[PDB]
This record gives sequence, C-alpha cells and structure tokens, in this order.
Amino acid sequence: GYGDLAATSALTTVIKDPISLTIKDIYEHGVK
Amino acid sequence: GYGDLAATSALTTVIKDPISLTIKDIYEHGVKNPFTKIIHKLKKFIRYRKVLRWSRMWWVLLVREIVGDNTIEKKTEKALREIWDQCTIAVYNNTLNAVESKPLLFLHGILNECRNNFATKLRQDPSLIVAKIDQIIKSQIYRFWVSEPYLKIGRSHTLYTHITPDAVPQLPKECTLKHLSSYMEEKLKSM
Amino acid sequence: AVYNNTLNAVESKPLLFLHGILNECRNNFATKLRQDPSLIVAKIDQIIKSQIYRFWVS
Amino acid sequence: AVKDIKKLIEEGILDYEDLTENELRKLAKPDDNFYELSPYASDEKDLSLNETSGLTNEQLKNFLGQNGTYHMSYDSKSIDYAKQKKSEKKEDQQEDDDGFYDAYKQIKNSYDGIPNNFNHEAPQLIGNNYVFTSIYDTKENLIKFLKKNSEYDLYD
Amino acid sequence: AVKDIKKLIEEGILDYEDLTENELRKLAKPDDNFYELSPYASDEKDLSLNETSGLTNEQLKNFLGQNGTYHMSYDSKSIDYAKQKKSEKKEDQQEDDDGFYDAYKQIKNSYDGIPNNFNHEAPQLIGNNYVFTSIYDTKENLIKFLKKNSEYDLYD
Repeated sequence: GYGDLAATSALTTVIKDPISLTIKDIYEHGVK
Repeated sequence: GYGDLAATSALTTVIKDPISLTIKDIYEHGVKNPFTKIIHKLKKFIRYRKVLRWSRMWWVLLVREIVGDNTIEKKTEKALREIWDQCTIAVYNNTLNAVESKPLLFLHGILNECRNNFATKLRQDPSLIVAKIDQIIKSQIYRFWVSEPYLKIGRSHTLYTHITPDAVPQLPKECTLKHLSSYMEEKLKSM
Repeated sequence: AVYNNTLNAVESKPLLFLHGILNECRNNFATKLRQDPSLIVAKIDQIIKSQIYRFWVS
Repeated sequence: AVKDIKKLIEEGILDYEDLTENELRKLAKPDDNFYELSPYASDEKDLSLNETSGLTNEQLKNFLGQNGTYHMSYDSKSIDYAKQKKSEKKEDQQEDDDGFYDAYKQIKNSYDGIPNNFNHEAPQLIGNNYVFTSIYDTKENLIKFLKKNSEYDLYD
Repeated sequence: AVKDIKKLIEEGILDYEDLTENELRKLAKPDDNFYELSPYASDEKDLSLNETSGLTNEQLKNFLGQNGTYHMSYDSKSIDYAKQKKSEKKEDQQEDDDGFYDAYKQIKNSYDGIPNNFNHEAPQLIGNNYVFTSIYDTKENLIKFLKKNSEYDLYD
C-alpha cells in the first residue's frame, strides 16, 4: 500500500524543514 | 506502466508543499517574531538598568499627574510606557553625565522629548498628554519630581520591573497639575 | 486610535472619548469617503459643532 | 428635599451626611439646562488634537523596537514644520496668553470628564455612580463627599 | 377630488383618512412643475463631496487590519493641507455663515431624498410607495399619514 510511503514523506519534512529554518537564523544572527 | 509513477509524483507534492508552506508561517509568525521580542526586551534589560530605575520613577509621576487619581487604564498605560522608555533611551544615549549624578538634566531631556514624541504620533489627546507635558515643562513642576523620597528609590539597587505605583510615594497636593491649573482660575478668572 | 491615546478609563470619563472618536471619524471619513450624499462627514461636523453628543450620554 | 432647594440650603444648613439614596442620585442627575436644545458651539484652539502628529512608520517602530545605541526616538519632520510656521506668522500679542492662559482651563476640564469647548454637563464615575459636572456647576462638594464617605459604602 | 384642490381643502376640511387609492397615489405623484424644463442650477458648496479625501493606500488597510497598538487610524496628509489654505485665503466675512448656515439645509434635505442644489422633486420610499418631496412642498402630512396608517395596511 501507499500508506507506507506516507510516513516517509511525512517525517522527511517534519525534521528537515524546521532544522533548515533554524540554521538560517543561527548562522545569520549568531555566526554571520 | 507510467501510471504507477503518477501517484508517486502526485502524493509527493500533495503532502510536501502544504507542510512546507505552513512552517514558513508558523516559524515566522510564531517562532521568529516572539523570540526577537524576547531578545530585544532583554537588550533593554542587559543595558539600561540605571536609566529605567529613574524612568519608571518618572513615568509613574506622569500617570499620577495627567490622570489625577481617576482609575488609570492598565492596558494602554503600558503601551505608552514603551514610548516613554524610547524617550529615555534616546536621551541617555546623548549624555556623558551619569544619571545618578545630575537627574534634572534628564527630565529636561525626557520630558522635552516625549513632549515631542507624543506630539508626532498621538493625534488626539482628550486626556491631554502633550498639553500637560507642555506645562509641566513650561511651569517647571518637575522640581518636586526630585525630592528626598524620589532620590532614595532612584539611587537604590532595585530592578525597574519592581517599581510599581504602590512603591512610588505620592507628591503632596501643592505639587500637582490639579492644584496649579485650579490656582490659575483662582487668579485669571478673578482677574 | 483614541483609546490608545488615553490614560483615563473609558468608564470614568466618557465624554472625553466622544470628543476623540467623533473628531477623529470626522477626519477619518473626510480623508477616504469622497462623496457623501448621506452627508456622513457633514453631519458629524454639526454633532460636534453644535454639541448634540450631550444626550448620547444619558 | 427639590433640586434647586438643595443648592441654596445645603451651603447654609444641610450637611450631605443626612441625605437619602433618592436624594443623592437626583443631585447627581443632570439639571434642566440638560435636555435644553443649544446649537452654535464656540470654536477655540483644540489642545486635544495635535496638528503636528503623523503616522506610525513601522520602520522606526522596528528600529526603535530593537533597543540600543539610537539617539533620536521620533520623526521630527512635522514638528519642525510646525515650529517654522510660528516663526513666520508674527502672531505674538495674544498668543503670549493663549498657550499660557488657555491651556489651564482645558487641562482642569480633563479632570472632570469635560472636553475642550464643552459648555455642558459631562459625567464622571466616582465609585460606582456617575456625577455630571459642568464648567460652572463643578459639584466639588459632592465629589469630596462620595469619595470619602462611600469608599467602603454604597449609596446609589 | 383635483390635485390643486386637495392642497387648499385638506388643510381646512378633508382628513387624509377618507381618501381613495386613486387619490392618495396622485397626490404622491409629481406636480406640473415636474416635466417643466428648467436649466441653470445654482452652484453652492457641496457638502456631499469631500475635497480632503484620498485613496485607499492598502498598506494602511493592512496595518490597521492587524488590530493592536496603533495610535492614528488615517492618513492626515490631505486634511492638514486643506486647513493651511483656509489659514491663507483670508476669507471670513460670509464664510463665518457658510459653514454654519449651509449645513442645516442640506442635512435636512438628506432626510427627504433631496441632494444639495436640487430645487426640484425627489422621491422617498415610505412602506411600499414612493412620495416625491420638494424643498418647498415637503409633503410632511402625507409622510405622517402613510407611516402611521399604512404600517400594516397597503394603499397604493
């Protein structure tokens, strides 16, 4: 079934997209 | 067949692109903007400790004189406290003298600037915020704002958030706008 | 816009607010409403300039 | 004991302490000059409205929101324009009194709930009751009585 | 009972209660001064149109849409500008009456469906029927009759 690839696409952006946006402020306001 | 890769490309962007756009508003409006308003509130606290011991000590004396004991609305007293704190930061950055040394220099700054700071944004003042700060300066009532009890709390090592209107001693009745405006009608209406 | 400019409470002194709120919407409607055949700006003029807003507090 | 009777006798004879609840509320009720129709208000310099005011720029509010090493906290474009006009009008002869005599009357009316050109009766909440005060009828003795006696007491 | 007959007798003799449906509708019909050709309207200060008005900026409407801790709710550029012109014209001698007499006549005409310089007959829906009123022929007694009697009644 395609509910197996549901959670793979779910927990991709659940963990990538927060950490991708934290670094854009940590590197800018705390490193740059 | 290629209808098998149809649904794989379908439910890719059906679930990625909504969640990618929700986070761009959840992180911006719910994580960015409050965390900056925590930092820029701390920048008023890491700096500016010696100033806000005196500024909140003066701001309570405006709230007592502009209102005159007729229950003060708490919600927009703190909204104009922020504009009062912007006058003090603007004056204190322009001084080389200490705040503890010469305090009536600062009231000729902070009252004169919030005379002008409230006159450039507050359009209509039926409580007369600009008009009363005019005659606190132009009749020099801010003498009594410096007295024996007001210099003790000013020199004291207390955080500015602990300075409440309960902790500030009240001016005597000779020293307020309620007396000095009514005393002019004892003269100018009689004369 | 008026309540953010007051230190007095709304419950305490209400006719201070009508000298704010009517005077501001006298000017707020006069900067955006071009043509008022119901005369919204022109009637808020003479509610203020003839002080009918007395009876608004009763 | 009725309303016009109290204005003459209570200055001479009657104390406010011996007055009933139906007598205190009617002296705080508006007079018969209220509900009398009166056009033609007299215009004066409104100290309530600030002609030198402006709009929230939202880039000043952002830059002044980030606290630290800024030296002026307002716009100063409209308030220098305003001061330039007073330097150019050459109007001195009574304006030397207008900022200095005129301001006092409207400032005291702000402690009574009365706006600038308001020659009529305006309320003022004292405790849990409203008192309609005037430019002329200040009703100061009612205000001293209702604050002191009815602090922990209730008389409608 | 025809149209000019009613203007003399119904003030003296006839009540509005005894009038038929073909008689009430023709008194609300426009007069013979209507359909008479009349050029050259007389211009006056139009209180309807606001010369100090402006356009929706859409960044104010966005910033005022997000409710909270803003201190002025309009633009104040065009309404300060206009006031400077009245300080510079030195026109006082009849303009002291123009703002103070003129508002009253045009404001009452707004309750009758009549615009500013309109010296002719203009309708006004009362219930389900239109009544053409004038500057001069106000037809006030028809308005008091059709509102009170025909509230739950229908007379065309």
